[PDB]
Amino acid sequence: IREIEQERASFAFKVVSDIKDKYSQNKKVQGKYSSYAEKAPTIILNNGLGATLAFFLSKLEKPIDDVDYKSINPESFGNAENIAYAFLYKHLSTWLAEGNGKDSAFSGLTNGEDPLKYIMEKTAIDVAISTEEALSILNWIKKFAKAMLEEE
Amino acid sequence: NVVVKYPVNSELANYAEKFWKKELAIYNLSLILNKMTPFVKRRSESYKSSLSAVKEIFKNVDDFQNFLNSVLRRSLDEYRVFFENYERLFNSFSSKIFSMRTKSRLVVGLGDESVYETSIRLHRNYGVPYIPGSALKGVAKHYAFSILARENGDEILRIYESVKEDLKARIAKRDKIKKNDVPEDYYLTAAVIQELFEKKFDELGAIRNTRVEIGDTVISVGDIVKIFGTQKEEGSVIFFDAFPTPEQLKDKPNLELDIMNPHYQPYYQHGEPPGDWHSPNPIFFLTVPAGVEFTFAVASRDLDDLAEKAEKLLKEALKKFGVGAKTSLGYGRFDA
Amino acid sequence: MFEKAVVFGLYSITPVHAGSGAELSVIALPIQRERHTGFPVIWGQSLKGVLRSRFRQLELDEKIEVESQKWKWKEKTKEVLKEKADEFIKKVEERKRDPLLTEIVFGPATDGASEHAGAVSVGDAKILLFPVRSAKGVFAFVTSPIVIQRLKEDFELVSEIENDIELKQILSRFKVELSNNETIAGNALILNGENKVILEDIVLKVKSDSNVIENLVEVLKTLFGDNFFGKPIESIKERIAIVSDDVFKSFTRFSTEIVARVRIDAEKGTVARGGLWYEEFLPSDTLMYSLIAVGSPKKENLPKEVDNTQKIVNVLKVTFNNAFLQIGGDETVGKGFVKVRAGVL
RNA sequence: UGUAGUAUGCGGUCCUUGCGGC
Repeated sequence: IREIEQERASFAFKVVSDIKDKYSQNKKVQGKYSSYAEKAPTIILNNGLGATLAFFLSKLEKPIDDVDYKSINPESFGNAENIAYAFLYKHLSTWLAEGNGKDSAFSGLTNGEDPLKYIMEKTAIDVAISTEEALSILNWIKKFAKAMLEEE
Repeated sequence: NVVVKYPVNSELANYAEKFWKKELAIYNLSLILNKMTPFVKRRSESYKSSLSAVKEIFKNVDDFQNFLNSVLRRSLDEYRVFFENYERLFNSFSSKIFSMRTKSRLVVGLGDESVYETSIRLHRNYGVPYIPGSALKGVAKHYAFSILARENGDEILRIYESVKEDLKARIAKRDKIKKNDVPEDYYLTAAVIQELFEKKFDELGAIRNTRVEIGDTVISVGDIVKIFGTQKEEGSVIFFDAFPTPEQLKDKPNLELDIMNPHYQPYYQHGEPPGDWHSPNPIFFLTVPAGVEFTFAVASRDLDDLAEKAEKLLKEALKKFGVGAKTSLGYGRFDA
Repeated sequence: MFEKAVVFGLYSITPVHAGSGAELSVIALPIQRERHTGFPVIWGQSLKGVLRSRFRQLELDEKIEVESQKWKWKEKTKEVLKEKADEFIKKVEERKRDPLLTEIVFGPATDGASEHAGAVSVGDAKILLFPVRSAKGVFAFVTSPIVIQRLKEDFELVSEIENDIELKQILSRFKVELSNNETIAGNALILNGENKVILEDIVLKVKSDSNVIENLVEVLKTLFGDNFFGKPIESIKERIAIVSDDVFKSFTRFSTEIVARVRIDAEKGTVARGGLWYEEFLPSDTLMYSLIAVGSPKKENLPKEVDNTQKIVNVLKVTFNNAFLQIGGDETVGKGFVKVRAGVL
């Protein structure tokens, strides 16, 4: 009886604490991350999950169809907006592709494939379930970001 | 010389590219705009999915506007039957209906989050611009607030010195230190008036006898609070959404483009000296052009006189206050 | 138990927000839905409440037409309860008790429930057609095999209630089974030169079948006449798509209206601190069907004009045909307005 | 069991030269 809600909460707490600790000095980075987190579900519901991920990648000045989440470093960007976008993309894609971990209750809907490349050549039902999971995890992430992270 | 990509699933990107190349005929504007958003890559190595970069796939701005308006016009019969049913719904209640043309450009819903970063309120089924009833009610309430503050500023400030002191203390708490600077300008009067109308409605009982001249009629504070309602009492005037008349869409375009060119953007955001070494960052956004005619309707639940007063207030607000976005630049203004 | 049953069809003229209040997802203020399926429904409690409010307003305004004759509640109550006719009237004047006809039909007001039970029983507004954007055929009405199966079950229940087997097999000639990437769509939605359709996010191959869509159109025509809420029913027979169950669930869960609203504070003219929130709305031009069952009234010494159940059936049908009602919240800002049409078999 | 509307109050706002030079 291991509810996925516990995994969602643990992963969201871990990622928000990670960004808080790594960028405790950069208040503007925290504000940008919080704003992007609480605005992402609207973008996903409007234009879809793949469009949202491609929008994040474009804001990262990175090419699409040739970039996965494992090969991006969120801290390797000078701009605060790029920092926050990279962190949000990494967190969302990590939850979608691996979950809280291999040994955890939730291991991610995608086995290990990049969520964008997964969305490119999968059925509508799979991308719908992925969108639902992304909505839930983004809700938890926004909750925790509003909890700890400072507001821009 | 531009590379177009589509982050939608496979076997659908081909149809999206056919729609954007005008090879096929799409009929829903919101569908092509939102669910089939293209990512355009120019000489710069970045797939910017913004209207400024989206328009690069067309010959010019005129071609983009023509394509958008043709897609909008392809659903004219369905929009006509929808507007007929909407008018029937209007006449079902004792609703007063008035038509108003757009004196200047109008844009409602510009602040909505989207891939383009500059959205527009389009009806989901038919893809036509419209004004939500919430926006009309809010603009009418704020016009009433502004009228009350301009006319009865000192009076309400004196009557509610406790409330104005509470607001000043709150502002000092949030707005930096500002221990007692808190200028008693018109904005503070508007804020305390809104606070009275929102959380302190009952204390507004004494003020209810006041009257303010709007247009040719006179409206009481009690009339306004009855119209809009409180946390404990529901409003009596139903504000319906506004939709353009289907006839005008056949001849003149119902959607055009507008540009914002923020020079000195780092000066505004980061703090660099303005100077002139601040190459602009143009951003385009959709907006319904001036002259487009909209139909508004306000219904009553208790008294038709309140409906007439609300109609007059809304007409005055649309003539002076303006609805939509960027109202400080004269956008979203209506004329008789 | 029950005697007759009528079918109420609700066509959402404006977006409808039947609030639920259970927690808050990313799209705050979710609409009420069936938990196990996720399909959006309007619970019987809210529909009965709004119908009762409209009936009370009509009776107090003296606008209810019974047997083509106007109904004055005061004189009828005097003819029924002459001993206490004044006192009961005072209760209506003080809102303690609802007027006579509403108390007969919808049951007595909250101030006193042991006297009798309601003569009417509304049903949950199960969805029938969903408006989904399409590339061709600007928007389409969508249905699912579970939807038509539940409609057939509802028809079976109506036949059992009325002991009329003739109407039982009206829809009993429609069995379907569709893959997740197949649909039975009208000619308008079908792409030109390509046997495929696009429903707002998906390319679906057009499955070839005509009996099912023809029978569905015939059933809708029988239920709601030849006028389908302001337009002829035959004019929309080419804009109907039957999709897979999962696809329909995804449409009902993700294609609903999401409306962002803010509060503007006059101190600065900008959105206030935490003054923004999202609301979920049923899309405009959606169809919800509900069952309204009626039996013998539970009151005593009833007027002759409402003596039997059929006298309630005809009154309800005439008073709730092609009318306009408000469902859910945001009434003041023009949300939740729906055209209601009452039909019988 | 019977009677019972998750409803009322809330503006997707605020901020930006279609320019620079021949």
